[PDB]
Amino acid sequence: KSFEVVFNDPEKVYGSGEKVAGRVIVEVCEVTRVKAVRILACGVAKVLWMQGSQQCKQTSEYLRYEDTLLLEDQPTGENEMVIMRPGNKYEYKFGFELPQGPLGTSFKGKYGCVDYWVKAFLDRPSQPTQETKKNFEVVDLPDLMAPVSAKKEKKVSSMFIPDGRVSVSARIDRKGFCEGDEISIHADFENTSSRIVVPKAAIVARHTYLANGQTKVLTQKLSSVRGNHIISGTCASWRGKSLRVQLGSNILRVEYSLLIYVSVPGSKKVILDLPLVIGSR
Amino acid sequence: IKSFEVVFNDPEKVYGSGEKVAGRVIVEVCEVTRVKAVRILACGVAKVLWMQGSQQCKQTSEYLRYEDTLLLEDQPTGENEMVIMRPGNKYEYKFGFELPQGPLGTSFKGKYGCVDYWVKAFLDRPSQPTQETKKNFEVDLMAPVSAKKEKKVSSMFIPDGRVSVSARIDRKGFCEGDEISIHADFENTSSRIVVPKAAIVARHTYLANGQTKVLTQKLSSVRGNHIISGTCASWRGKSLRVQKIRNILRVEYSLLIYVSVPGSKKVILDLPLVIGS
Amino acid sequence: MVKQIESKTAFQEALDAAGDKLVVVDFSATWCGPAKMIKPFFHSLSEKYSNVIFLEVDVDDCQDVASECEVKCMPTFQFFKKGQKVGEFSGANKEKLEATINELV
Amino acid sequence: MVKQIESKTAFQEALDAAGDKLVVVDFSATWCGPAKMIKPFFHSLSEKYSNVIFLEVDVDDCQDVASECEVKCMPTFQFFKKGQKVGEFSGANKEKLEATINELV
Repeated sequence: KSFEVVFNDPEKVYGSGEKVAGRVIVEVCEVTRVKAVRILACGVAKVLWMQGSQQCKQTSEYLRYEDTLLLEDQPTGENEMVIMRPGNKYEYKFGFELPQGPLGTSFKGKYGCVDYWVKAFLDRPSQPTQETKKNFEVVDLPDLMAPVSAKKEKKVSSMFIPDGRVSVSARIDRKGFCEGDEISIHADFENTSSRIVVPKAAIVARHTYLANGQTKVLTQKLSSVRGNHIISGTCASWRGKSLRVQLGSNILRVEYSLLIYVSVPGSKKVILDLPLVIGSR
Repeated sequence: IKSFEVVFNDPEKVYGSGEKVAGRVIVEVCEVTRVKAVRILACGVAKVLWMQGSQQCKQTSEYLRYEDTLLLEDQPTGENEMVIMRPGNKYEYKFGFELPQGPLGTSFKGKYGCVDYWVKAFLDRPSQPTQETKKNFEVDLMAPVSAKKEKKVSSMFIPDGRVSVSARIDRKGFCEGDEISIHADFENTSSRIVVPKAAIVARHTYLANGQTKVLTQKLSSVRGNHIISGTCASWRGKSLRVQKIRNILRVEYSLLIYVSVPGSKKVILDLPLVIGS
Repeated sequence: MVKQIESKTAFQEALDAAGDKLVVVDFSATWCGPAKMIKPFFHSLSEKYSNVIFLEVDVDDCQDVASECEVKCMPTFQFFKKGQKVGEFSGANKEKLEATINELV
Repeated sequence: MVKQIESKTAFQEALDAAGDKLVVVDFSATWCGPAKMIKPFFHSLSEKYSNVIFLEVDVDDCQDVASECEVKCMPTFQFFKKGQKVGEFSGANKEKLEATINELV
């Protein structure tokens, strides 16, 4: 009869970290026996694009949250069964938080979308499991194909070169690559410091996954390059130095950066970090 | 290794429910060192124990299991590239975790129980046994329990109809295999025939799929004789067995004494237990 | 009038005390709303029916007689002639009680 | 004065129109601090050593001269004679620059 997912703030846009809460509300026109009231709540992004003849897709889960709802009058819990007569509203309470990190941010635009919703399954007498799904809105606090680029400068001083500096700037053509393509890096490096410095680049991947009872992050250096030593008092440039792109189903999403940095012996690295999207064939 | 320490931002702080514990692991070596990882485990464990007559009776319950691998800021590459450490500089690894709201289970940090918090950090180094550093932190019962509940349960001819249940047991703490013995009085001045019941229930708080879950299991139970309108009945030593059970942090236990009322919500007493082996 | 009562041997007594006379017993209890409500009505009926013997037993005081008599709930009333039950019902219902009393004298 | 090479052609003509004379080439870039720093000095030198020929090459304008010459960073200085390299070093270093000049005239 009625079987409805009802949020406490029907109009809220939820932010990273907050907590999402409501009720599943069940009404009936004749007497029924209920095996379970369940919910699953998801958040997922699909980035999707053509690279010539071929489509490249990255999928990211931000929220995989499942659970069985208990009514106040079910004190013996959930391997126990309920009894639904007409005329009163049955309200199952539910809650969860949004994960910590960056969430996909509710979208339905050029290269795909991000949806969060809550699904409520019901289980009558001897029946298949009925459904209701309801969206909610989410918001994290640049076009996939535009060029991405950055520059950075650090003072690396010397008694005899007080104004010694190391700097780097780099540019790539788009932010989205398909596994297999190469990233062609354009970069200019200047070193007026007294050290010999070494420019390097690398794809680094952060895998977000569910170990227990947590969302952990595994980080992996996935592919890298090493330029020539740049000696004191000189500059050097990459003119399209190229860089190829190549646990379990507890694997939610992967985030990728191209790192283009310079190593200064006896001093901190200088790091540009350029985010990326990496889809499969 | 010259120094390996866990240091909290407020080293003098004792912490609270829902609150955030943070700081760093700090490493210094004499000679250069290839380091394979720095990792943390943070735990909270209350442990409740007693001697029945003179017997070994104990329950253990967790409230924190937190583990993370930590990362130097100037070392962005990843856990499949080891780090070169050197004499002189002082290598600093941030960690941050934030306790669960709800109990931290001090409750019987008394004559009967105690509560252990700490953080271990681990230094993994090629062809070495991991070294470790452990650092603590901070955050009756054999008395009878008795409880009562009344609920208006009205009728056109009995607009002041009531149902009640009043219950008592010997203490809050039981060993597997015991009988819980029940003293209870039930009234029914409502127009319904009502049935009194009891069950021991188990709430497992468990680690699964990023979570954070609790499952309710029903263990032993009894059912009394139906109680007709305008009467009361009694339990006098009526008894429930405490059965052993077969990634869970803890199991919370309860004795439920309830009167089930046709056409209406139960009248439920929930009496918390502690159950050890 | 209603003889309060405290032992199984005190109980045996009345079973003798009354001759051929029917004897009604209220197995009552202190904390019981419905048995408290019916006590007064049980008392007056003892003023009316003095051809009949009334007795009270507190189920908590005589856990033992309550059991010898399979009493499950309060108020329960039991009727005997000669010594042997002939009547019995539970619940605080005055009308039923007089009705049963009469209907069994 | 320093002559600005605009191409692989300009380069060849320079090399051969040179005589027995020493040619120095500052492979340069207009965004490079060190290359910018040493420019005036390269130039004062050109006015002083008027028997040596002085070229400049922008590695961004002529990457082809640049890679045919195997320039890897800037400033890099290369030294020629009869079409043929007799010297090379890199870095914005006036002193080193003047020495190689006098050492290879």
